[PDB]
Amino acid sequence: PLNDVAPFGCSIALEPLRAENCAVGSIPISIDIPDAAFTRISETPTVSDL
Amino acid sequence: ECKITECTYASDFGGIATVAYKSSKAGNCPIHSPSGVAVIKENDVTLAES
Repeated sequence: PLNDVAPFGCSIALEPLRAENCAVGSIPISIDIPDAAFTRISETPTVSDL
Repeated sequence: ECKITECTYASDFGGIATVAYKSSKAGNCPIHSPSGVAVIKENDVTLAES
């Protein structure tokens, strides 16, 4: 079966025929984080001389 | 001595810096930069012992 000859460790099921977890290649992720979660640099402690 | 912490090449007050004060007594102290290169939003700082 293709379930046991597909490379990259793919997985198939009774479904729209997806190919789950085919680990291959890389993904160009780009993310815009919320500005609220940022905290001013001047408030965080300085951890120099470590 | 004066140490820069994080400066942003921008228009808003993105530049921050920490000053290692070495004082003797306690009291108010005006702060100002005679040079026009940088402008300091902070006006008065109270001085503790070092």
